[PDB]
Amino acid sequence: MNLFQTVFTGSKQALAAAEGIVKQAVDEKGRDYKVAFPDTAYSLPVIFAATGKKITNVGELEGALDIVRSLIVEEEMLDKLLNSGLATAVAAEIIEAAKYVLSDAPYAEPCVGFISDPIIRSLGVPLVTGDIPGVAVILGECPDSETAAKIIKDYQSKGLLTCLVGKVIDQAIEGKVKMGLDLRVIPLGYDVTSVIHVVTIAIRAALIFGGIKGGQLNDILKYTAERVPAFVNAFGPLSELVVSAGAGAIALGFPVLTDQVVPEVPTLLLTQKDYDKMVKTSLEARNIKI
Amino acid sequence: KAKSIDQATLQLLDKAKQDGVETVWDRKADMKVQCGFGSAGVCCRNCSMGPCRVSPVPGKGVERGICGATADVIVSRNFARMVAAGTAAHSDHGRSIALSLYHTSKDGDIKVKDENKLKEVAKSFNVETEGRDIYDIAHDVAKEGLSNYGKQLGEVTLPPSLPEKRKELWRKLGVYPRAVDREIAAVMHSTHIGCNADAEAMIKMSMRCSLTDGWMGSFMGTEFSDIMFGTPHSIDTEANLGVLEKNSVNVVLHGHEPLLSEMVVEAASDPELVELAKSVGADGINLCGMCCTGNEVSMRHGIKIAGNFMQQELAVVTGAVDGLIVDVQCIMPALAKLSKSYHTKFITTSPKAHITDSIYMEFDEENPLDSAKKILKEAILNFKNRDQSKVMIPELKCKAILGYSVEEIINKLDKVVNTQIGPMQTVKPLADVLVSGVLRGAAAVVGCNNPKVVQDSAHIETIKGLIKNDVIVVVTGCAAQAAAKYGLLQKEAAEKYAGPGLATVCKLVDIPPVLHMGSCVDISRILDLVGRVANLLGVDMSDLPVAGVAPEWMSEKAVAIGTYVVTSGIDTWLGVAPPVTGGPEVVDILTNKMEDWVGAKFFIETDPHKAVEQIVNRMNEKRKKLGI
Ligand code: SF4
Repeated sequence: MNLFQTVFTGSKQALAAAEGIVKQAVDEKGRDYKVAFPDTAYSLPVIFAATGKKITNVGELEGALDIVRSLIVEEEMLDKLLNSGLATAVAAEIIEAAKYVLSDAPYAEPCVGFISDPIIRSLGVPLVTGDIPGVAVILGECPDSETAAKIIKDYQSKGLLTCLVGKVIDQAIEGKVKMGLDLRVIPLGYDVTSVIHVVTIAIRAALIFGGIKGGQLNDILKYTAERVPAFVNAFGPLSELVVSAGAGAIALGFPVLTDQVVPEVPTLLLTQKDYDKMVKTSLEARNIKI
Repeated sequence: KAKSIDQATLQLLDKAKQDGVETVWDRKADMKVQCGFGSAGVCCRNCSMGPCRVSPVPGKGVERGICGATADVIVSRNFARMVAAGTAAHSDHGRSIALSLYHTSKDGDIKVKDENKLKEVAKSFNVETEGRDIYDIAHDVAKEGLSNYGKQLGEVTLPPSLPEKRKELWRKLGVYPRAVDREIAAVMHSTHIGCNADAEAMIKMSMRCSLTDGWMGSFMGTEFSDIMFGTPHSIDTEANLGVLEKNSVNVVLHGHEPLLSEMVVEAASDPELVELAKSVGADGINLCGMCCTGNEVSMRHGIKIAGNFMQQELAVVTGAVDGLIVDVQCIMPALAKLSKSYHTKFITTSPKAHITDSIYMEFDEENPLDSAKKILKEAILNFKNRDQSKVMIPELKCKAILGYSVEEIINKLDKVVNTQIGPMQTVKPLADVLVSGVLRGAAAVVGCNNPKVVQDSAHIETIKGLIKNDVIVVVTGCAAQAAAKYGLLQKEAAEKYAGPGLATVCKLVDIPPVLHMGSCVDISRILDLVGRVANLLGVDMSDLPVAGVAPEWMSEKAVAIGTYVVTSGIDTWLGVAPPVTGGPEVVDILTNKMEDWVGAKFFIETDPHKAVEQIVNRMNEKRKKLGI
């Protein structure tokens, strides 16, 4: 299975999970039931950026699966791969929205789940200033808790805002990493779809700071690529869904670095086994100056 | 039918009609319906019992020549002789280059300009370098290269980029190359009356001969030219007939051998010659190149390219060419007649290529610079005979970027290498983009023009289709010059013609979507590149999604090139049918059975859009075989 086929398989799995969870939400709560994220002004940010539509009820959430379906075209060209990554991102957002409408408190501490607009505005000032020179999106599991803690604290000591997805949260807790918004170590959630909660940070950064109106998807992608200094460090074995989510990060212009053997793409998808050089490799790949 | 897609070409054809001079198009029209027997390759003249012609349609008419040779035998022998002639042309070019290398000296006209390249080549030839004088090394390297041409005992020396698997496959098949002249002689011997009358064996002998061109003759010529005249790097130039200057002396270098054109370029900066050009009433000296010698001087110095093969006559039709200096190969003899209608001095310089009624000034290899200065002085003095009322230079020229040797490509690829990962100075970024599928493949577009095809149409259509399908294109020769004239050799072309993956790659690496890798002998560079990629991936060259295209080929050299490209394991599309349709067995060998032998085969397709589609499908199926 080559890179394109891996991304397409991951996007289809994300679509299947989104369809299942949306069906569950339709069964339990009804199509008139409200759909929203806590304290946001852009409804579902990824769908709002891609199309301009605001998802307000469960029926509209079910109708948003058509966006995911139309974004998956299985032809081995780079544009289709980027669109398939975006389909995975939209599907992950739909899954997170369904989680919020199904459970009153989908995320428990230390996971924070969705990040509200006021937090985005608070982080915007140090973002453009340079006190936050980048965003380290750490996903998966490191071979040890010690190495995960070392990498996370290296990013933290450099001022980067690091977000954690997956078992790396538990490894960092075992590694005595101090977490919080002021400490710039944000645990999003144990599921892969929780990575969307940092993706919407970038998307809304284009909506708030950039002033790009909803539906101008190319302008949003250009803004995230040229303004948001985010990158992905994917540790541990990578499923097709993880690779598809990484394709979404690449579509947003965010390079993906991993310790796994993957079909490398220069400046976009890079393998770095040496955990002692992962921080420097990511800073170089994202062109970050400390 | 239109004669060309190039507007400057069309304007000069109108001028040639007004001036009452004949062109290659006019002679093609005069030839009318060409002989069917010769077109199918079923005519034989190998002995004076003939001429013999057998039916191109099996089961009808005369079946055998007088000696009993079948249509397949006649076709296979004709094809083999074309391969032998092409191999001879390329090998003679490389032999001259090696002899020039053998005569290099510190204080002479010919020096060593790339010592690192010479040391790497010496490593490839098992020549010691440490603690040695550079010219002693150069002479030893030249001796080894010369031995490759005529050694009768032992094995020849092949470049390290050639995969071990490909060499083992050649040895098992029986096509492993011997000395170049020995293989040419073997082909000529086996086509003699009453020798080889088996099509498969004949084709295998021709493949064996073509390998000595691709991997020994052209390769050594290219690498020694780099050693003596400098490795090409990315450089700007201008292309098409508009580069001629009305108010300057115009000196057009046509041919293939680079030593003469290098010495002419050096002589053009001589203060006495510049002063002489001023004194004859010209603003200066304007050197322009055509065909492969133009490609060489343009790759290494940015000399403007006046035009490719079927434009050579039109260069004279402008009435502005004060001197036309030619060495060997692809020099239309009609030029001698044509220059009578203008003031142009048509100067032959090589004992290998005498042309009747041209001015012969033998280029002296013993004193190359002085000889080049004398020839250039004749061209400059001819400026006084210019008739400015007969001058018409089209205001059509195009910016081009070239100089993409393998070394230059590797240097460009270093830009997209993460320093914390590495390694540097490899083809690894290219291998990565090919394996990931961001690039679907790489295609080489090579070859001449041919009056049978609208000039430059097939080259341009094939190149645009390939780059639109995210296939990166490397170009050589007259195809490269067609791309230069059209405007494809530009960074802007990436966003104008390329597909998404290739546009992203071009933006990241800062290269045009079409890479000009030099002259016809510089096709060896392409081989080198492919080999490196294969050696990096641990596979044979036949496992890669690569292809070669000759949309508008005419020469025996093109036949030899396609043969050795296929024998190396690279599928080749021919835009002009070779004279083999009369032999069904030969057609079946070249287009079907060759894949069993060497993993690649010929594709005959005269429609460029269909050729692009077939190339994409073949690359995709090879990718699926490879798992990428
Ligand atoms: S070699 Fe045979 S087929 Fe050819 S001309 Fe002589 S007799 Fe005829």
